[PDB]
Amino acid sequence: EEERSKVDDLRGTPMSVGTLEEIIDDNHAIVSTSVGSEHYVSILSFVDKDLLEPGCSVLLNHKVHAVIGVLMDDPLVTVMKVEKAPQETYADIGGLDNQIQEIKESVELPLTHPEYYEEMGIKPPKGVILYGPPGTGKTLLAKAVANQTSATFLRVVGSELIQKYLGDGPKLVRELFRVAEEHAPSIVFIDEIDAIGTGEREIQRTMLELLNQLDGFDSRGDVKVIMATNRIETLDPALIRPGRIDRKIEFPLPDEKTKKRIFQIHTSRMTLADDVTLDDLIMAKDDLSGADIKAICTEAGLMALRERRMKVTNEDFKKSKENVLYKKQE
Amino acid sequence: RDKAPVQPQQSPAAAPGGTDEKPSGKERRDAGDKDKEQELSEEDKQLQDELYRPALEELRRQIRSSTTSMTSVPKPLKFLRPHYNKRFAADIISVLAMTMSGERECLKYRLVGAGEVAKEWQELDDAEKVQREPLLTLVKEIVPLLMEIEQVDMLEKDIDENAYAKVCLYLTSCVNYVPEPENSALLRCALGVFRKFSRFPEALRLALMLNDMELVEDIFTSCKDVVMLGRHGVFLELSEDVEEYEDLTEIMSNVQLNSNFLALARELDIMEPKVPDDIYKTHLENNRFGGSGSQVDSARMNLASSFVNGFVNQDKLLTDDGNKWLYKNKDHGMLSAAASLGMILLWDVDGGLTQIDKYLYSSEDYIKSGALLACGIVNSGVRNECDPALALLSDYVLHNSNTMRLGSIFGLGLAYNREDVLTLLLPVMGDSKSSMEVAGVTALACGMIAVGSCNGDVTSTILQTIMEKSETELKDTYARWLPLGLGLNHLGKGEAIEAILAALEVVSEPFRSFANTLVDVCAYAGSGNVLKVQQLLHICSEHFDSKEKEEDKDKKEKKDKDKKEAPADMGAHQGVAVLGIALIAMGEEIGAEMALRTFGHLLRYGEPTLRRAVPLALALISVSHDADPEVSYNSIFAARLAAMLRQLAQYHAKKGTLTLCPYHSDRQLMSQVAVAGLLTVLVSFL
Repeated sequence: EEERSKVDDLRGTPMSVGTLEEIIDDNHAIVSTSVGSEHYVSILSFVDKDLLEPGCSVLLNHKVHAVIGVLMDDPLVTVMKVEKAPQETYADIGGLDNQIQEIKESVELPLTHPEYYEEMGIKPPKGVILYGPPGTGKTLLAKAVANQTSATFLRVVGSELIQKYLGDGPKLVRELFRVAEEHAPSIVFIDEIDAIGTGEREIQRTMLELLNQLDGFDSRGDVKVIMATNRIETLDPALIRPGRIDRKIEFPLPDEKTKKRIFQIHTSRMTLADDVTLDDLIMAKDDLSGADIKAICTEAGLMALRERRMKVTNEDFKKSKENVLYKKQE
Repeated sequence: RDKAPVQPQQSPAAAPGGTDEKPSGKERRDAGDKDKEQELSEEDKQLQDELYRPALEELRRQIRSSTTSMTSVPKPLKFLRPHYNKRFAADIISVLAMTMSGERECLKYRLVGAGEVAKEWQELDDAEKVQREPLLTLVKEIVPLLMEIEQVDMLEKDIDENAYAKVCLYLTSCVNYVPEPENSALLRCALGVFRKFSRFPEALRLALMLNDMELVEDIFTSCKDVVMLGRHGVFLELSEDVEEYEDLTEIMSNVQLNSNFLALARELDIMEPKVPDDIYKTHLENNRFGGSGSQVDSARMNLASSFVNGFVNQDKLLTDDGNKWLYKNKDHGMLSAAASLGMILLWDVDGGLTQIDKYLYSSEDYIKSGALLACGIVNSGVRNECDPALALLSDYVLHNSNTMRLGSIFGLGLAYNREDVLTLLLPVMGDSKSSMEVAGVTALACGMIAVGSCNGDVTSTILQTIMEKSETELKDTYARWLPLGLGLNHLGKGEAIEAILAALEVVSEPFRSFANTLVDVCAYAGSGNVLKVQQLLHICSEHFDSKEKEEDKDKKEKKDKDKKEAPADMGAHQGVAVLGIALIAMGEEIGAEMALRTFGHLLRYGEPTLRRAVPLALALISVSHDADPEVSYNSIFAARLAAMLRQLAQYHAKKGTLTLCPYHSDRQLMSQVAVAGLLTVLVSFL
């Protein structure tokens, strides 16, 4: 007890918060600060030195800077990926059965059903790269959700996490590569790829460095990376040959029949009236994804649920359809 | 409507005003009233009033049941003796008589210990058999034998709803919330109604719980009368325990009507369908015998290659990869590799003699001792392989029959239930050799012979091993593995006072108090006895750091069914022994992602015993995500036990006592490698 309450002199008044740079195998690490002060001191207790993941903020002192403790960082990583297993499988959507069996056969052959993968002796651990004209996570998450049935998943949506802060660099990509290293049986999903589309000179070098570390120059077959953008013309031609090496496919235009199937899937569990017609619903829409029709299915089920009824009448589903007609025109 | 015309009618206490006003209350009693029966302050004089007094009692119990009461509601009905699909009968009978007769049976069941409550219970039984809303009135009438005439009075045509629903949730809440004797009423009455009905395999589970000799007879003359066959012989032999197989083969050898139940009663017809069908439709890869048989070295990973080699019993290449592989191996590996031929020859009974005969009567005593171990493992019903070992038995210090006693007595206990194995085991335990595994495989042998016995015998067998247990207080490993067999004899029942008899003649210095707490472990297979759960939390903080491990390790056996309460804050503590208690208490279940998380946190540790004993349950609970923990151990290690045990985790990856005894005996790995010579002969694996 006294030995536990005797190191209080180091963590007392002379205490600071620094940024550690790296750990040296010679039991003396190098730290930094706003002016970059490098002090090497033999390690102390309360530190892990293994899960610390150097390159983050640690605790320093006004003394010789003996490391007395650490502080966890980035709660921002929590909003990166989902850890749940949704019930949406590859058999819940139709029409693109070949388009979904191309990626299912593409990334579900490694690490699962390995007699057609390890006996051949190819191992292209790169995965396909897709793009959805509707986007907004509906089609791209309806194709990536096939891998989410029984497996670990890794999700990355939007290039904002690189542009919402100072140019720290590819260190966050190194965090995704170390969590993918410690989580090898996973699927890397990059969504809303608009790095160059949205300083600007550093975005090109952290994007080309993203291509460098994404190529896997030192790592063996560890994880299948699946990228997903919105516009194929925003990506430079240099990000294609190193990144996309397995296969790519095209997605048809969802005008009437794909919106009819999306409407059927979004209206399969719900109960609708007999007078609810389909031609006006697949007619009034114009280049719409599934998030807004899911929004009017939610507010239509709640609005119809106001009368303590689960049946959605035709006039109430057109009254909710006015949100679709207005939102895309606004 | 308004109470203007009918309100001044209940105030007159005259007999005609009651005999005409009360029928109007029965007419308007279809929905009770227009309100919550606020007329209590006006009918409280009718309470004291009395021609149609049973109607006054009916309306009185109607209003008292309507607003609130705990004891005064069913009195007008036990005194009334009611004689005078609508909404009236549904309201006044269904819910009002549901809670009414429920609180009457509860108050009369807890207060006093005549027949009026039985007449009410049968009347409500019939009325709620007409109501046809199941499991509500049932789940209320559980606690009131009367349940026998209730089930045989109800189980006539509704079989799927009462059997599936009532037996499912009433059996779950009958092992969870109901004590033992009423569960025995479930077993006997379920033997009745299920004997008169179909679905024999659930009655066979009622034989897994009853362990009675009549159920198998009636289900074999009825299953024989009702015409696959080898399949129900397979799970027939799986569901049966050590007693009713021996008794089953002696009653079927007493009847000998067809000898097909004699053929199915042994291990031959449970293995002859499996092996060819497994070799045909499944094709295991050779990259794990060549790979996992190639990265081995240091004379220990090679032992892990003898165990992975023992996994085959399709491909028998690593088995028949020439010779000298056992000659290069040391004693700790001569016994294990000697038993590898027994692990790889679980089938091919006739071939076992011509495969093991080459190593029999050899020059090294351990080669032929482990060869007799193989002869004991390969067979369990042939009983024609243990003649030479059982013959001599005469060394009294050491001549090939203390090690041949290890392999032949252990493998014979695995293949054991006659007295004329214990009349010969009397000089075995009476020998008192310095070798631990002599009394080890002796107590485990007779213990596995005495599992599931007729409530447990306290004869000179366990009395002899207790007296000779307390003979000398040296090599306390004897005190660690003799309570193993003691508990194997105490196993099979919880209510017995035999554990308190051990608390009488056993209690001593904390060695035999640890014996007594092992008897406490195995003498509490499981029931509704939360008293030992709060007592578990009370004695959980004992200074002795081993009775915590075993007595707290009993968690996986006590609450083995209700797995929602098994996860607790044992990992949040600071004692490494508790981390072992949870780590072993994970189990060998289907291995949900929560368990894989508990191994994702328990895996990272610094002690070689916990990091050594994590992959056993980690890969036992998961037999996609199978290769990730192996890569994790490759990243942690790259000691010897971690590499041999991670290759043994490559072995593991790719309510009977036979699946409970081996690992509970295996909970002694924190010692010399002598225990690891008994590690290679586990039988709990599938």
